[PDB]
Amino acid sequence: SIIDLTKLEQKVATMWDSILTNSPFIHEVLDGKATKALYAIYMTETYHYTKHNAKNQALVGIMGKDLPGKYLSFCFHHAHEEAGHELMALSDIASIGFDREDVLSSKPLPATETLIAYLYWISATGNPVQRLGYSYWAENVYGYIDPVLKAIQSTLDLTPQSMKFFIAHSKIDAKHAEEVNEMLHEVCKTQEDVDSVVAVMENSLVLTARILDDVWKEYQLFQSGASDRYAF
Amino acid sequence: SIIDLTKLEQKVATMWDSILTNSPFIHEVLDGKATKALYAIYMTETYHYTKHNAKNQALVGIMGKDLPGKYLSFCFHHAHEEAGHELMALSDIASIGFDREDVLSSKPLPATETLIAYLYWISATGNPVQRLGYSYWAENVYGYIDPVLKAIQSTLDLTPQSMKFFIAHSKIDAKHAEEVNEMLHEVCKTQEDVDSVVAVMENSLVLTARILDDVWKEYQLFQSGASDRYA
Amino acid sequence: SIIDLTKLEQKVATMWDSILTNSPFIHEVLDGKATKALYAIYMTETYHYTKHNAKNQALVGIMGKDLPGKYLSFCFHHAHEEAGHELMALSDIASIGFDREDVLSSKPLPATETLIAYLYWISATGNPVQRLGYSYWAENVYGYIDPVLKAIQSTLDLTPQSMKFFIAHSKIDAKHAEEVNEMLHEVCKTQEDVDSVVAVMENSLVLTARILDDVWKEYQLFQSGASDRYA
Amino acid sequence: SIIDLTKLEQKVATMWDSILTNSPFIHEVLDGKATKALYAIYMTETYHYTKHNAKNQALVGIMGKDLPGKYLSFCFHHAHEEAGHELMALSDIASIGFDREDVLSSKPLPATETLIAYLYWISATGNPVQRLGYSYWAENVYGYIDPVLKAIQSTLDLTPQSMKFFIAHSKIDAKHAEEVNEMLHEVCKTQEDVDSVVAVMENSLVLTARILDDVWKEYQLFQSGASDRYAF
Repeated sequence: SIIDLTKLEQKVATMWDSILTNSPFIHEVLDGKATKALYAIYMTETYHYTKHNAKNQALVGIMGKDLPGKYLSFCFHHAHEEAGHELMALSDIASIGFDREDVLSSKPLPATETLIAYLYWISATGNPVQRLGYSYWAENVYGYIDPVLKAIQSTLDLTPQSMKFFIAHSKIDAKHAEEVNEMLHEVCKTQEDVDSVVAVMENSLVLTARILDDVWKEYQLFQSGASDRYAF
Repeated sequence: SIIDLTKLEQKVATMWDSILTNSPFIHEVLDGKATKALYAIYMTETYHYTKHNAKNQALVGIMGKDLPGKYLSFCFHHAHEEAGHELMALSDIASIGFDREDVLSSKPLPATETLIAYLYWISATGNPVQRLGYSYWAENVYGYIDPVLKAIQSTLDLTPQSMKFFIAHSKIDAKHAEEVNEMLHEVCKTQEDVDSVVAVMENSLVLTARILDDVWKEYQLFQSGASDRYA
Repeated sequence: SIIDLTKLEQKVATMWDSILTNSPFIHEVLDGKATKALYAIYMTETYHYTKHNAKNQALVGIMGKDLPGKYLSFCFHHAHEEAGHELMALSDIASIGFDREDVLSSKPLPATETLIAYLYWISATGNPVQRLGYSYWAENVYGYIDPVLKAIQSTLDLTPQSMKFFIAHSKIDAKHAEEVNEMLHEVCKTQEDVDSVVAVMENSLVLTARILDDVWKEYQLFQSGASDRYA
Repeated sequence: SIIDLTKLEQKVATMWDSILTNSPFIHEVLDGKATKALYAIYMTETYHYTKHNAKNQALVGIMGKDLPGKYLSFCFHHAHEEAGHELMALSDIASIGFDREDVLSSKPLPATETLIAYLYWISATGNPVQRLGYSYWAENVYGYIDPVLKAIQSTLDLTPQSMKFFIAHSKIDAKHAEEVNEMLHEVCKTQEDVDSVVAVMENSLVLTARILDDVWKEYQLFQSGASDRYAF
């Protein structure tokens, strides 16, 4: 294999370190000061972008030219596996006493809309291998964010029922992680293939981090600033 | 359920009757006059449109707005099930002594390119339910074409190895027909939904029938003055 | 230049000869038997595919990779020139006493939907030069269909007001034919480029001819048992 | 008319104020310390996103459903007017002694790739009116960035020949600005139409500002850090 996954693992570990050290959202949570409203604001944006993942994954298989047989199957298989996953986030929001309808009628925050656009773009154009970079960190993510999830669970005294989105991830994503890694070794033939994977891995994570910044800004404005939300 | 599948079955039966009674290609086969070249020309075009089915099926799931949960799952599941199916046609061509490379480097015939265009268009636009009309006759075809298949097998003395495309996935095909029928009852809520399914069912079959015409024209030119083929 | 437009002109002339000699629609008109209903059914389908021409022309410019500068400009310029042209067909229908709303709420006939699908497909995929084949015959049609137009004008005693679609933009049409020819010499660098232009020219005209067949079938049903229309 | 352009003008003026006050790139220029390399790095990214503008403008006309007649014409007309505009940026780069080929073979910076994705997305989906928001600030832009352009012209002692991209803008964009404003009044029927225009105006400008940040980071790394560039 031409791809060195220890090198990608190293870049991902460096990026999370920065995100967790600099995000006020993450510090607020780890201090033990997360609230229902904060968790909802954040789960709402997760719902918004997650809603498009099956679709943009399937798009690689439609737009990609001369993909290896295994890669075309992979795209449709995983699109099928991801379909509806956003409902788990919407279920978690309902589990903490909020209205599913307020979420369904909401427009995504600008950072989230920006991530959504990026993911369709890199799925519809360029080196068809590149979306695997998103999947690479997206699937081996539980190992870095576990302390943040454990702190939210403690502060809001949540049960696995109000945390289904992150409970699916750490069970059948230890398999999906293995599947992504095997697919990466199969489809990466040149260094240009690897470079495109690294470029998408990096930017998709940079863009996902900006969502935390939008979530935090709207959370602060939430007390007075804007009529954007409903506290019950 | 608002859809009456016996009515759809009746329209399909009427259309096949016409196609089988009027296609010179079909009579040639039934007359016991099929040749390796004829089967290969035909399987090559099947290869060209089948190559796109997984892709246009997945496309309904991407372009359709507010699809029932079961239908979005259905689109991606079925795209996954169809992925690679064209390889079975390629394999049958190889099985009768021809080169897989001459197929891979060939351009589809005009009627085949026309069907491909149509199926992408009805998958990307309009009432998202409509592609199920294509699937309706397509998953339930073997019963009408069985005699044509049996005659090809006899003339060219073929084994199941040279006929994977039409009889490898027979148990799978029976399950897919049931799944399409169940999905049709599920997603058709208004008569406009049903009409869109019927329009696509009809036109996709009309366009598929034009492929037989192109195959026959090029076959007659094949034993003559069109060096478009190799044998 | 690598393209020989006299060769293209010869293939187009051969194809029209066939369409005009075999279409019952064309003979009906030439026999002096056109009616308002017949012209409206036909203009309604013209409206349906013309509605998409600006859009699929613009699409070549968006999907084409590394197009010569002049060709990208050409695609967007011509899309701009074509925008709204379907309104002229709508206007002609209104001019002979029918309701513009019955046209706007109608679904295209299957053959028309098939042409629309094909033109988007060849604009979105393949050799980006190929749509120019459609334009080639389409901008240079009036000379072959002139007698049919003249016969319609006589039977239904039409003025230029009821025939805007075919004779309002005549000076503009002559300039567009020249522009397509110049662009063809400019963008065709290899024989594969030329072949792709010829394939599209041929199939787009074959598919347009199928519209005449659908128009005739529905017209015969119109004075009978298809309440698909209003008169 | 339902849209109040003085309100949009006010939001744009507030955003530029922030961008110009906080961008190290902009301060570096206004101090009189811009260099050929800095101008090239920046013009290269302008080239990258400008290259797609005619295309994403034409896309609104292809994807938009039931657009007013004047709006469909507008989309194709303006796509035609924008076609090739990126060549002016590439011409400016050549005018200061750099190789056009180094630009053509370069991949856009992540912030630029992110803007490109966003613009196609908002052009292919949602309320078809919304891309006019990008055009709104894009066309009435010369009035805020004029001092930055005048400082670059002085430091690098440039003639109108090495500044064709920003010389086209301030002549036939006083017409385009008027055309956008007239089109906005024509196509905005509801407040939801206006809101979509405002949302795109804001995010497209936020995303364009991030390009300045990527340009600056790569410019600093340019002395030692990375082999990404060529100083001649």
